[PDB]
Amino acid sequence: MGGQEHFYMETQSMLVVPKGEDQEMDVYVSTQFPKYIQDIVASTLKLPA
Amino acid sequence: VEKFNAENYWKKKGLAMVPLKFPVGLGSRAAGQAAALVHIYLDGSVLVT
Repeated sequence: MGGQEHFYMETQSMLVVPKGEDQEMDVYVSTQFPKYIQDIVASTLKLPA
Repeated sequence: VEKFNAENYWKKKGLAMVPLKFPVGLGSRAAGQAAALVHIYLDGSVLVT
């Protein structure tokens, strides 16, 4: 049995905006799991959640 | 200061002390209500507003 592409009509899309204070980050992303985006972004930036 | 004013005609010193009772209150209970929102994230960090 072969695989399958999701073929969501909207491709992967995101906008990452730094606030300019206290290394705050706002992440606008087409995702199913905002908590996970928060974890991996904070970890990559060495920041608290 | 009284000694200085007895010895100077075109220059005068002055001195005064006033007391303070500033009461604090808004006139109604509803006018003093307040609210907050606190999150604890799974890394232990906290967001308060």
